[PDB]
Amino acid sequence: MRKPSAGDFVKSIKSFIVSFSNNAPDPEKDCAMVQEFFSKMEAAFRAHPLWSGCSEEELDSAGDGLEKYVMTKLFTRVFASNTEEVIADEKLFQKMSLVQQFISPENLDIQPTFQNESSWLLAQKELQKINMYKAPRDKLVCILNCCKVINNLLLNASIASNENAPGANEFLPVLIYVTIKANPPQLHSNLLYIQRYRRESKLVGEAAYFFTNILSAESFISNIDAKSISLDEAEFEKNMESARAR
Amino acid sequence: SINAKLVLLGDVGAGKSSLVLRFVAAFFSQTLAVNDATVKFEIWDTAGQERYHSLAPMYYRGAAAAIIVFDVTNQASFERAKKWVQELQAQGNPNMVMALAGNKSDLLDARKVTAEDAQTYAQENGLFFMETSAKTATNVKEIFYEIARRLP
Ligand SMILES: Nc1nc2c(ncn2[C@@H]2O[C@H](COP(=O)(O)OP(=O)(O)O)[C@@H](O)[C@H]2O)c(=O)[nH]1
Repeated sequence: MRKPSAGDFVKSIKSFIVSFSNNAPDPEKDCAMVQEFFSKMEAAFRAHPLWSGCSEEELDSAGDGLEKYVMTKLFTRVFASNTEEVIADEKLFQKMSLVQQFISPENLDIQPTFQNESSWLLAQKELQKINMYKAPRDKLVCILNCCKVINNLLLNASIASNENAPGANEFLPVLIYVTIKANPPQLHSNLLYIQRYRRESKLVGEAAYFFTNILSAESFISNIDAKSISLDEAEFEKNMESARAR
Repeated sequence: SINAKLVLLGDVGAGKSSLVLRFVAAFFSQTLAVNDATVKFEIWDTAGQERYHSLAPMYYRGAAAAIIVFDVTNQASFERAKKWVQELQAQGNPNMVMALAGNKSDLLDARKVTAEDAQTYAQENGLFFMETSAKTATNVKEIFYEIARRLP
């Protein structure tokens, strides 16, 4: 992009960034505007006489590079950019900082046969990297890495315990456990941001499936009470109070 | 040619994993051929535990097909399967192709759910019932083919 060759792509990107601020911030309108710009620019990368030219992989990378550059410039404006997302982020962090202290695998129907002795620590760590990156793709990669690590550790447990390769029945509760234990900052805003700003042609297939698993994990966790983790009510409140004290 | 999302539904222990594994994990892309046309299935497994029930609409949204699995040796699994059916009809696309899979048919002494009850239920609710066995491979290929046959 630094080439004197592609200067008019650069002017076009720069005048999108400046002209984006002209509008009053609004998530649904902002993301539609970004996706449209992504669609127009990628179409322009492909059709340009000077790029005639490039492999599919090279075009895909250019798409990602553009997604990264634009989203980095727009980050403060579009990420966790309003009161309801700020509130929802904090409610979720607060919920998990309490529940993480006392939740166990059996509360989520994780069978002893699928126990991991690190409590899937590497998956926790992959998830936590989410706020080190600004680009929707790289945030989504943290989620996807978390999911692969979990799936590989579940496979090893089923290998040792001589059972079926793990399905959703095994995977989802473990994702929930892992997410609670990791408690990554601004989880709500991270998932909404990926959903709105990841190049829309790329949030498909297996990526969309594991993304839907973490959205459902977010939904479950937000709604956690005594019943949803099989605890007596009095036992639950007891545990929530001791978590606050600590 | 024809791309279709297929959701798998059923409570734990019914044979949800065994069936997709015999046929081909929580997610698979699977291509089949019927009548000069190609069907590529995207297959979504779902958590079948009751505490996760309210999450399922996220998974069955936009699905073109569903396999609702139960265990013929477990009456409660059949009750659960019926509730999935009612829910998909209340809150799924009317166009969806639904298959009622009656799994572990190989199990003789243990069978608790009759083919009549299952068949009758399916007939009155616009779906088809198919006995399957993951263990012996009976009707595993066929049920997915019968879904792909029926897709609008
Ligand atoms: N006899 C018999 N056993 C089966 C069949 N399908 C699955 N199973 C067994 O039932 C148990 C639970 O099945 P599984 O597929 O893991 O259930 P899921 O939790 O719904 O995915 C396992 O021991 C399987 O080997 C079948 O068709 N016949």
